[PDB]
Amino acid sequence: AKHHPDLIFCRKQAGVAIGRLCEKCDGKCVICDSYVRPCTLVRICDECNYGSYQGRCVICGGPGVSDAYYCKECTIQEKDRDGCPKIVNLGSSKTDLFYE
Amino acid sequence: EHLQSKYIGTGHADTTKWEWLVNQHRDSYCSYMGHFDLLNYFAIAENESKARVRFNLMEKMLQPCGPPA
Amino acid sequence: MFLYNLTLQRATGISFAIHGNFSGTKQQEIVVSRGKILELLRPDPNTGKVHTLLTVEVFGVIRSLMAFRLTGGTKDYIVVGSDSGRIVILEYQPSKNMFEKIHQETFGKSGCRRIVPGQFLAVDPKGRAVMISAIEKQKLVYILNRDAAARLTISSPLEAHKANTLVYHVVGVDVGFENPMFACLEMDYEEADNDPTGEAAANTQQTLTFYELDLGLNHVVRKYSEPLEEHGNFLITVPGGSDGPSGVLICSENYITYKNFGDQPDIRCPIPRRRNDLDDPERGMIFVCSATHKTKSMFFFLAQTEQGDIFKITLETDEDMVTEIRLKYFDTVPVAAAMCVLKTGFLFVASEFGNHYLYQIAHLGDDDEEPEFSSAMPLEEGDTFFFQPRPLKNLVLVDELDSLSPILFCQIADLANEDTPQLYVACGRGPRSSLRVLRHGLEVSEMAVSELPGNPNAVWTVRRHIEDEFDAYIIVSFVNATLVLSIGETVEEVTDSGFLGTTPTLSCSLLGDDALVQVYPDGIRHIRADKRVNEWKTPGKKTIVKCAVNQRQVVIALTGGELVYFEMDPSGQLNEYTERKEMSADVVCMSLANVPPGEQRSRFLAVGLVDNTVRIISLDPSDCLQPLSMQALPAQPESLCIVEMFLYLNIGLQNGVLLRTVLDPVTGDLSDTRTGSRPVKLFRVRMQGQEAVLAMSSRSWLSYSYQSRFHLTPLSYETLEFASGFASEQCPEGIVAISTNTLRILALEKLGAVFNQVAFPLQYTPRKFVIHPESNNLIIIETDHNAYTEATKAQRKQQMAEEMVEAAGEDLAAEMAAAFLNENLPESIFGAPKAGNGQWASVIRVMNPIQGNTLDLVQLEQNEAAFSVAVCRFSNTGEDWYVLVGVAKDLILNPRSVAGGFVYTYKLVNNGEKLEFLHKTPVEEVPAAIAPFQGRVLIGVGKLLRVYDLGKKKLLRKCENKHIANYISGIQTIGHRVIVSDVQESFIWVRYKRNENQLIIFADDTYPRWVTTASLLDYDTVAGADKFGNICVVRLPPNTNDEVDEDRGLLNGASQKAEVIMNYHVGETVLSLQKTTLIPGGSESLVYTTLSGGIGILVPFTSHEDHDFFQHVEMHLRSEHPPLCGRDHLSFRSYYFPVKNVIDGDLCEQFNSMEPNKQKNVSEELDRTPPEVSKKLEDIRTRYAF
Amino acid sequence: MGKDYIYAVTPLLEDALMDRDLVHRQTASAVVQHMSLGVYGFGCEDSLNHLLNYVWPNVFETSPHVIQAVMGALEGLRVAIGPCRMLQYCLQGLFHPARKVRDVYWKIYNSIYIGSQDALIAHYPRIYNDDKNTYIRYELDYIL
RNA sequence: CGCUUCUCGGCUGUAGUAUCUGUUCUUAUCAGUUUAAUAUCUGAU
Ligand SMILES: [Zn+2]
Ligand SMILES: [Zn+2]
Ligand SMILES: [Zn+2]
Repeated sequence: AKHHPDLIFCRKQAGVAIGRLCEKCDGKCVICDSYVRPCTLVRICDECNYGSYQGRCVICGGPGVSDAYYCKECTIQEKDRDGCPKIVNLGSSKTDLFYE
Repeated sequence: EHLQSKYIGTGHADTTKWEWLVNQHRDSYCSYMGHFDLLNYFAIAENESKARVRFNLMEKMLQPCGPPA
Repeated sequence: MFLYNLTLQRATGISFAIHGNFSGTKQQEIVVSRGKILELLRPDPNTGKVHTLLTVEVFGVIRSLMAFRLTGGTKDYIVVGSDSGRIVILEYQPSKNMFEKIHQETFGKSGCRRIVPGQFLAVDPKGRAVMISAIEKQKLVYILNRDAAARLTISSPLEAHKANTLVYHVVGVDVGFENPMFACLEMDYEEADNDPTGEAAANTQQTLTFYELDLGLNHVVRKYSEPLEEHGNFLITVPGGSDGPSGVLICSENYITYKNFGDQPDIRCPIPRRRNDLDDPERGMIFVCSATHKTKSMFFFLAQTEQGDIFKITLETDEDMVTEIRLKYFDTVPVAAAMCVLKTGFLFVASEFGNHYLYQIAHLGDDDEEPEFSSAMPLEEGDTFFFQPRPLKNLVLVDELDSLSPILFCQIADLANEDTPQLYVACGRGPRSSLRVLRHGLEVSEMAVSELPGNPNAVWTVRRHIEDEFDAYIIVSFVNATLVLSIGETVEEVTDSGFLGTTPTLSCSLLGDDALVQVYPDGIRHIRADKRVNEWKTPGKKTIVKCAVNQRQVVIALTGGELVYFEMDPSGQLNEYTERKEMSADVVCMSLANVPPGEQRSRFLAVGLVDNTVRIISLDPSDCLQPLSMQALPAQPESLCIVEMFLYLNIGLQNGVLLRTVLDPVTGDLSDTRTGSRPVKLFRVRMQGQEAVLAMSSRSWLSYSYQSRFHLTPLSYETLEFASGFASEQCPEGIVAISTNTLRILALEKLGAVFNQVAFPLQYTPRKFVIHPESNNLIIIETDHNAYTEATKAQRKQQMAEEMVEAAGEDLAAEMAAAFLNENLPESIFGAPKAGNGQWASVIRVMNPIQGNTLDLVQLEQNEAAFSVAVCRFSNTGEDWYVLVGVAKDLILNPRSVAGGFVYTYKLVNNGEKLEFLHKTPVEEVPAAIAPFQGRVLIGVGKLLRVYDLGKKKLLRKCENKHIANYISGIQTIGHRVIVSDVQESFIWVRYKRNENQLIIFADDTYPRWVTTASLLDYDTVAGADKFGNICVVRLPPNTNDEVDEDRGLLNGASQKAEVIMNYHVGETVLSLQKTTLIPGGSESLVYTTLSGGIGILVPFTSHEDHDFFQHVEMHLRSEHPPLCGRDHLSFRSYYFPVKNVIDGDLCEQFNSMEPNKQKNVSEELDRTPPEVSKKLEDIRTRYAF
Repeated sequence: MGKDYIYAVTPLLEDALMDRDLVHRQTASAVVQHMSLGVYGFGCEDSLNHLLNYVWPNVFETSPHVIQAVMGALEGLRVAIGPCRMLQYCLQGLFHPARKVRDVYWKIYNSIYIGSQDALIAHYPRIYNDDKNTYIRYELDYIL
């Protein structure tokens, strides 16, 4: 996300598995986290979509509900043509809140 | 760091003149042979055929500016 | 301002060509890529022509194109790699006639980048995978399969990334149902960029690498990696499995090598050079095409060297090893980008410069006479393989497909005194260069022309039976007499045809299956084949003014306008209907629809009258002679014609205006175009196996359908009077048309194109030409790097003859030197010799632009190359013309080291027909831009702009400037101003003063451009085009005072920075811009002629309602109708600079090419109806251009 | 629809980007980003070139929020006014003596380069040859 | 259940920055580290 600056994306080669977003994350652009003008579907790589990891939220890791999307300002800047936008690590937020 | 390993041609705070210009020349050569019509224009300016111009460009992308310094 | 881009002539030069069963039938098709345009061509087997079936603008640059067949499949899908970061797999749907995009997979950012793939494209020959590859660092492998709906599916992209690696070519190695392998010519360059000695980059040989996709392990591994003893440029697949020795041929400079891994010893065979062709000081020879062929017994390759010498390459082999590779000189064809040899024995060559060709292979194999060559013949001393070239022996030319690429210079001018203007175009590279004249008309080929006495007012043409394939009678009606001619292929007047038209006639036809009718204003004569004259007299003393004839209906109108019907019975006689009507005025015209095949009478009848009204009347027997709907007209009707292909009524008036209505039991819309100052006469003509309508005015036009799209195009021919259809063995399908005192059997052979190309061939690549405005003649400078002038051709020929006598002629044959001397090879056919490097042939040719003959030819020296020409007339001397020619000397183009130029001054003495030398001034750099200015000339030396004036010894400078940057390439003046085009930066405005002689820079532009050519539009604005593809318009700010007399600049430049008011991407290097008016009755429009053959226009918008409507149309079409390659259309037009104030009309004119649900969606989003949107969408084109 | 309201709010952001408190500058830089991507391809490349003149001095800020807001604004103006204009701004700071300006100008050039690498080919400056190496792209320089 | 009188009331956690207030070196050279350049740091009189 852009709010949490320590989160890193997968950025490997994007396959054919369409990325999904959870119920808490619905409407968000993957890169921006803005809610308006979705234009392009999210294709996550094959390691980020394997077995138990299928149908899972791109940002969270929770159970996916809807399809994921890039906004139009990610489409026209071509931020959808870098890699798999699956946020890999869970770092320094929603972990100490679990510990609180 | 990770950009210049992954996306070639980027450059950093210590990029000399030769490295910047050799990335300039390699991107210029791939855009010459990529566009059809720049290759048309460079084939009219000689009498070389298009495959002669593409071989001449492709053999120059190895060391286009000269030996390093 | 707001512009609008239309393409009149689409691009014609071909970069890629592939072949295969794209329709899914037994016959094969070509699919070509014209850079921005993807077309499908069908090579018609019986008649040998090529017919375009579909032409789509993909709005990208198709960097590679390849067709592949799914395993156990009939259809071949097309695989497109482009400047978008997407592979896209297409399928030709022949039913809907479109390229349905099957698949589209994204892998990286867009544009012709160095890292992302798309440039190279290999496919497995079985059809199980596809590898799309970059020039550096990264490749991708898709795995294609077919799932249970017989539907194509792709896997995720595999990766085969290898850092610091150049890829010269990639190709699919055949392995029959084995793990698929791809071969590529890589090169690792990191040790070549680490060592400053410069020799480590001199021993860094290519590597043939084999990538093997493991379908079991789902990844790509480098299997084999073997170095190469010379740099190969591209590879050829060898078929394998059960067919042949599976491997990859490797072409290279002076060598062809079979290489295949595992056990084969590497087989080299040196390329056969010509016998003693005079172009090789030190120059090698590479292959440029592949053209594999698999004739179901053996397989061979039609390779082609860089001169054009097709070799037939064949492998002689044991069990699976190759024993030897052997080849022989197949033929010689102009140099091609791609060849597609077709099963059914055709060979299609796509010459990259000039016309493309389709040959029929006459003697394949060619295993009879010629000294064939082989790898295993133990020959030393270099090549020692010396074939002698010869004219065509194995191929015969069947079709020449026309093209204009490369358009190097163009003028819009009316030198031929025609009403419409003309396009005078330079074309070609090398000895195939040609000046082409283009008009808007259709090509009118005179099969036969006869003179007729008197003054004939009508003609008709009839057969004897309906089953007659050709005609048997021609009928000519003069003012007071008629004649009947007969065609026994030797046309003669006859007397016993049965007509006997002593009175003039109004019509004839073949009414019966074998029975005829004459209609004359004194009676109606049914003439059965057995010559039985059914005469019918006039009722009373009215005479028959008009008539409408059919197969099974006749309707005449007599004076006062009384309508009489006649039906053809199943008995075959004519029966008058028992109701007669006289209409509200006289009848000026009447017409009936042609009878359908199943139907037995024609339903509707249109009658035009003196009230300027046309009435439609049904003639079904329930309501015969009863009106349906009327239409008012502005002027007197003259002629009506009703056709289908969906019925249309075409109305030509007494002024030169044509209209069309749609037809049904009610009439519908209206379309119109001014054909014209003459009463328009309309005639049904059979054209291209369909119906077409010939309109007659001061110029004759033809309206004909072409894939549900009517083209109302004129005919490049004189004004005529009357016209009708024609068929014979002399002409299978033509027109019989009469003008003043004469008769013409003509044929319109080409019904596809827009322009009539007529070419006059030139010696070298013509740079630019000027127009001597008194007694119009073109003055062309032609200049080619790497080319001998023919004085040194003759000198080198005599020198090689002297050597062929002197080299041990004792034992003898000096016949060899003589026959070498006096047997020229046609350089337009066999390719010009290339004169090493830094040599420069050049001529100056004054040419009549009517007949196309060299009215004068002036050679130059060996390296003195012409670059800029101007005709002018000075003020210090009198009226006499002058020609200036900028010349250079020892120019060598890379690394750029000119040795100082000259400016030749000639006189253009006489009417302009010859060219006397006057003087020769030397200048210290190449004068690339000469321009007349206020009775003097302005010469751009290159960084130095000098005024010049005539002296009797040499040209004398009057001023100079030195602050203009890198290199001048264009000088254009509006009067008192100079627009100096830099070769890198931009337009630099310069003021010239009268009191002083200064040249003061007073404005420049902020962008860098690389301007090629430019054009003035207003006193302020300059439209320019650049090397990369764009078109900009630079308008000066409203103040920008010129009064600057003479240190800081503004940003290292001038002070009044000009501003840009459009930027637009075209996709080709636009090399000629001109403000003109292509159609009289139209308005001005910036015509651009690109380098890939295309011709377009940029037209302004009148009002904001038009501009806003077309903006919303194309803003909807970017959404509903995306381009084929996936390249975003806004981000294609905004390739280099972002787009500004230009609406792409090639996307707008794809509104007529969608399915009607999409058109209804967009049109209701526009709150109009789709015929009104298509009317509004073609109104701009017909108003501004063709 | 930002083609209609950009001339109304350009005198607002020109006042916000001159203000001392850097939250004004980070939020006005975000407005410049979204407005630049909203009027792409409509011919409003003059107002954005005006606002770039005020956005560009905030390059040397080191608060992370304002540096990512200004750098998002720069890579959102790259598509609006062109890679040529952003390369003219990024030039002559690429080889500045201080590392503190050299690395910021090199990372804005990296954003331009990976944003549009093909379009930069026409826009590169002409760099003359030194003794041992040749640097003039001669192929673009010659003319038919 | 109904009738009357009096009186009262209402109408947190997380990532990050910009500021004050607190306190600090008239060391002369030299050399090295370092910086855009000072500064800073390290030693011998
Ligand atoms: Zn986004
Ligand atoms: Zn991933
Ligand atoms: Zn979520």
